[PDB]
Amino acid sequence: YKAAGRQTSADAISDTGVDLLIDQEKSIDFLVDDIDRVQVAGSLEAYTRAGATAL
Amino acid sequence: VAFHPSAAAYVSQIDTVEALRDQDSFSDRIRALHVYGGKVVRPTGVVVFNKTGS
Repeated sequence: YKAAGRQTSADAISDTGVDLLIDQEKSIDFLVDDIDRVQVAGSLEAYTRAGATAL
Repeated sequence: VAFHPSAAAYVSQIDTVEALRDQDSFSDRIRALHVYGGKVVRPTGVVVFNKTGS
């Protein structure tokens, strides 16, 4: 203020900005065959848990 | 064919029927699956007359 004589004037205020884009669309999609569900040695539920773990 | 029942074997493993809607029309869809197998476990226990008959 002292170097500017003793003068002042109002500057315009402003913003900065960033955009959070909700732009990631990811999917899991698979078949459990009715024949294989009978013919395998045990449960196949583990593929649903593995699909959820991949996402 | 002349045989003894013990000479040949059959397995029905799956036999199911299912009801759906058609994706491409206003229709019901009925579908059924049958899974099976069989073997002449003792070939000399089965005798065939006219074997090439077709």
